[PDB]
Amino acid sequence: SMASMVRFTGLSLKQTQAIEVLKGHISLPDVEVAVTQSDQASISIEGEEGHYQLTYRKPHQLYRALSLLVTVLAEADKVEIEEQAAYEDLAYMVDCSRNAVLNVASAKQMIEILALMGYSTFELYMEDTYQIEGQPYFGYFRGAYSAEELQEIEAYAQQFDVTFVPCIQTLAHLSAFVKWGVKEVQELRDVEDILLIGEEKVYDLIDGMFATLSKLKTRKVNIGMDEAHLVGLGRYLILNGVVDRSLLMCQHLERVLDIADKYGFHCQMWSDMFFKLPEETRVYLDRLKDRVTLVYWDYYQDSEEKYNRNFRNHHKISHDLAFAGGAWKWIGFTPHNHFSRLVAIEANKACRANQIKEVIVTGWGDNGGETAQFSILPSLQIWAELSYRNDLDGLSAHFKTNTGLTVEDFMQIDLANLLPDLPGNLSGINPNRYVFYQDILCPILDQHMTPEQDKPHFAQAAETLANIKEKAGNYAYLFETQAQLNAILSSKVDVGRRIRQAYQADDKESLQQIARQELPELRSQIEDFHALFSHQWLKENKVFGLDTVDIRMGGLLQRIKRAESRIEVYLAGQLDRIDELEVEILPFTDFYADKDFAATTANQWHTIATASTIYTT
Amino acid sequence: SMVRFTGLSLKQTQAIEVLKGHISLPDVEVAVTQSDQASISIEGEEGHYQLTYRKPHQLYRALSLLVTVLAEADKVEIEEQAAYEDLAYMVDCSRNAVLNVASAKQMIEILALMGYSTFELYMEDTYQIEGQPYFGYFRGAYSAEELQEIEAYAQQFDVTFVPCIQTLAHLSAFVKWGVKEVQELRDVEDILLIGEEKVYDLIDGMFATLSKLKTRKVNIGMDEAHLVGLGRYLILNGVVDRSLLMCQHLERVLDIADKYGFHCQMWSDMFFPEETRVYLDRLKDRVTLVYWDYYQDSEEKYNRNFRNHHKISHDLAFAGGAWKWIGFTPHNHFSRLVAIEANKACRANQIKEVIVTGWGDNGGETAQFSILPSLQIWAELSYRNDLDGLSAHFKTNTGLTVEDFMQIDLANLLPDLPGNLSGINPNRYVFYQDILCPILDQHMTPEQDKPHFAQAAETLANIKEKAGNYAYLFETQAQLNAILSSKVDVGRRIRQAYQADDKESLQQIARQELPELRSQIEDFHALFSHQWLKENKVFGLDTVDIRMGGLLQRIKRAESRIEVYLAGQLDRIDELEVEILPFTDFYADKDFAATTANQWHTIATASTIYTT
Ligand SMILES: CC(=O)N[C@H]1/C(=N/OC(=O)Nc2ccccc2)O[C@H](CO)[C@@H](O)[C@@H]1O
Ligand SMILES: CC(=O)N[C@H]1/C(=N/OC(=O)Nc2ccccc2)O[C@H](CO)[C@@H](O)[C@@H]1O
Ligand SMILES: [Mg+2]
Ligand SMILES: [Mg+2]
Repeated sequence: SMASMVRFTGLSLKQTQAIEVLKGHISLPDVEVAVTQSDQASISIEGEEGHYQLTYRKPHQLYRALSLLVTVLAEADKVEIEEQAAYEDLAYMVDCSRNAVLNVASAKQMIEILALMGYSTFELYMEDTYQIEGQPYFGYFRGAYSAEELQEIEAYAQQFDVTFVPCIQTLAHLSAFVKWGVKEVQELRDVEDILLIGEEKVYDLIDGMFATLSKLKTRKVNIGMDEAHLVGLGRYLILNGVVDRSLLMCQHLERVLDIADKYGFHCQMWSDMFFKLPEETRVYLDRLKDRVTLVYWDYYQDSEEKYNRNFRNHHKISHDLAFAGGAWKWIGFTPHNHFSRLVAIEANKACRANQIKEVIVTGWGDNGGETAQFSILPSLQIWAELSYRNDLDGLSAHFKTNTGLTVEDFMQIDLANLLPDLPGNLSGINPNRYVFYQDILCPILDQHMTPEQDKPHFAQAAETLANIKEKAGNYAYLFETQAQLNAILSSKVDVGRRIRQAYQADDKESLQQIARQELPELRSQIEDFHALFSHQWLKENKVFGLDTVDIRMGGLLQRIKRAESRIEVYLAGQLDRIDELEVEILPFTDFYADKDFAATTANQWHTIATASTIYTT
Repeated sequence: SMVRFTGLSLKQTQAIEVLKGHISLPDVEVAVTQSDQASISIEGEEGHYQLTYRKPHQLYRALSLLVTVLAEADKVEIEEQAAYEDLAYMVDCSRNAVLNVASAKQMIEILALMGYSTFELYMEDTYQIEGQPYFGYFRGAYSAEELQEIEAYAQQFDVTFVPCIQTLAHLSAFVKWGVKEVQELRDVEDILLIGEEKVYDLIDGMFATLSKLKTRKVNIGMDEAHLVGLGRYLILNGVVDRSLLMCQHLERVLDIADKYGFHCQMWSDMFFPEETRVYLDRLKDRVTLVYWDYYQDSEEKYNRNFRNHHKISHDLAFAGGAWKWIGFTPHNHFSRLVAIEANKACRANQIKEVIVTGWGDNGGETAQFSILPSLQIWAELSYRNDLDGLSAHFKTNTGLTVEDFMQIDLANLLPDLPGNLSGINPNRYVFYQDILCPILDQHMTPEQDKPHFAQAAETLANIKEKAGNYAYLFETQAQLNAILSSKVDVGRRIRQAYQADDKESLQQIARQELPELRSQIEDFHALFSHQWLKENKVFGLDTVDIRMGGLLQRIKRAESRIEVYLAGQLDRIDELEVEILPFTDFYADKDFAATTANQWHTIATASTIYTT
């Protein structure tokens, strides 16, 4: 609240205003800074004794430069900074399709942080969550962005010289749209989440998609096309018979590119359909690859060489390549910044070795968008540092300048996933989620729990996170949510197992303590978690989509009530056996069976919560 | 009773003692014998009667008839000639609701009284297979000992047992389990991988379990599975002819069945190039085909399909429907309408076996005993070719008139529906619809609907009081109709008060109406749970707890959003600014607003909930 007495020369009014916004995040000292554009480096800062010369190559690089300047002057008077960014473009892609649609205010906040970190580009992943005129079911009750909302977000990014790229889908992954049982929708379908290739009303829809996006200033779009096994194999196969499936994809892509051409767009797409690179089809693939940027996506590999093989294979067919890495926030309620760091380190090496020009960091939200949108800030800074510096020596300090938290403290956000016997190089291991949604009477994940280890882990995490929350400022909400989650998981990780132990030993006093004390308290804790979670959601996202979490959490609460009622019936002598408890628990999955830890990966709510049917007919 | 019989076996005498729990045999003397002269005949006067049956089970329908007639007359002249060699009821035990052993016995007793020869259970993954621990896991799958006990109890009444299973698709609850010993068995979706020996090893285990029974008749399934050959099959083997593929699979399954001595029935779909016609003609002669149809409102429409089937084969059975798969509330009325026309067509085509199906689509939420009227209707149509005796025999067997029992249907019986369109199910979608985002609101007609539901709740509460051991069925429905009377338009009422800035009315909804709604749904959940645990194993009720908990939490959200708005902490309730579109156009050109919506997950939310 003490106003900065910083003094700049060389700025545009655009830049002075941007800086005034960013004073809300960083603290500029009373120094004098001469600013100019120069080709010499991405960023350069020289000087001493309160007088500095700052240059940037691209305008948006001014903002990372200010973060670097703030940071270095806390340690020293004299500055000698020169960064050469490895990537011409560095982007962050938020998932707005998995129920969580980032609200406009939060998009602006994200854009400010991206600018401070060094990102050139902001992207939103929208399957059905943007409005198309004359398609009233596309996005219905999903909080689809209006054209105007998209223009406002894009315009706000432009205030920081950050570009906007919408990421859409032009063939498959349109499940929330295609479910609507009206002729105007069903006539567009092939099978599952896949649109019907060759159908003119499908190309009319796709023309409408580009109509909406042409209202923006950007002329860069990611059109999707990521793997779909059943393309050609549904209503298409009925209407048309067996076709060469790569030829079918080429036909469809050509139509999409012609539409995009009409509205002035250049298209990026996932590289999947070109992995095959029948001669005529080879030639057709080869011709279409020259009109797109291919995106090689990979969130998983633990060594540079594994990426290098794929880069080398991709470069045998196209130089117009981007790499998509991952900020892991798609595995329930809790991110995995730690894993993301591990793979970014190796991915960056390979990107550099292959002279890759563009990196997109993806922020997927699989299966309900339950992880906080701002949970992955450390992963974002990690990629910015690797691009601009090729090392992580400045990560913590820069991150603290930008956020108020050390990177180490922020990364404790991951804790509900960080069970102690896991090796750090395995992905998707997500007890945050499956421990939370598992049933009480029928704990189908119970073989994956290790209470001697897990209970104190979750209990200590709750305390750690509570301490970090006190010093997190405007990010405290993230840690408050996580602290309550960990508190819950500490008892819930084995309540199902302890019920079964008591029941088998005929320990009726313990059964009674569980049904009358522990379980009602667990409910009360989950209710408090629902409230913290809801606060988090509504801060970050539109209201739409929160409904699914209400349904899931309501159902869990009702199942805890059933455990209580079933145990009471039995304690009353009204039942000879509690049948649920006579079923022996098998492994939920063998995916990590080979390994010397019990945890696993389980990331579909509907199979975590019940072995019964719930969506099938 | 003190009724006195001559000519009975000890097996018969024991059976009749059990059935005295359901019917009141008056003090009269009855000579019994088997005779080929009629399915049932009963003659006599003034306290002495002669009863004959053709097939041993028909003794028990005969006794129901005798009880009924003697109530309005001394002298009896009955002769029935049943149209069907076999008349079966197939209970769905795969949709989460597994009929418990005690209820299977009660059902068997009723079916015996009605005149059914056969009892069937539809079991996708809900029987135990040695060495296949995930098949049925946490589903309440029947042990071989349970299935033996059920079959053995039916045999006491000379009722036969026919397992209905799946040997290719519709195994979704099994194939979900992410372990190698299950995923190696899959093609795609709910479909097993044809050609894979480990799949034939499973199928053998299926028949190994079922061979523990006395019966050697089985329905092996094979009802349409659109994507067979198109998943891992296509990836492993490329494009193959898909009908020839079905042939290779069907032969393996029949050879397996032969190993164990079974004669197979199957749904007829796969029968609607020369190497393929040859293959089909040879398999078709090995199996009985079942033409299933639950929908047509005229004899002609059935006859057209019977003529089509008769082009392929004459070893044909018909499967009709007792409508209990459309949520919480059955549709005995529609079932009656279609059974009249289907029975005309069956007779007109010399069809010998009729199977009445009791499916429980999308969670098994309709009571197992909700469709007794549909069952009696088909029995009456086989044995008499009319419904003159329906009500009085139904009252003898259950203690209720058929008209009183058929009030169970009321939450579906909106007044402007024609009688002849199926699947119209407001009982379910009015219940599970959201409050803030009422996506089915265009289908609601509150001027008509509110008083319909409100009146139904009163009618059902009166029937409950005279329903004896079936009272639970009517109590459940009374509570449901009570809820629906207010919930049918609560979402629309919120939107009207919001548009009008009627804050008094929003505050009343939030603080009195919605919490009372929650209370009533809690009460319905308790009645439902009593009903469920009476009829079914406990497994599968969890899905209902999840669905109902979720609805209650969403009602709490309606309350909290309105309270935040009322406190000035919000400028707009965004949910309420969305305009409601029709949910589906399936019935749009018609003269009613109701529709069909029978998937919980799309009733309750427009958001994603099972997809990644
Ligand atoms: C391009 C992309 O990432 N597509 C999907 C996507 N696809 O990922 C995989 O299919 N990963 C994978 C598949 C097989 C084996 C190992 C990893 O991953 C994201 C995170 O789960 C999903 O949100 C995206 O929808
Ligand atoms: C043999 C059978 O009845 N198969 C399914 C079944 N199939 O029915 C239809 O597919 N009906 C239908 C399909 C297309 C058009 C009109 C009716 O109906 C039952 C009740 O809904 C389901 O429970 C069964 O799993
Ligand atoms: Mg209970
Ligand atoms: Mg006969």
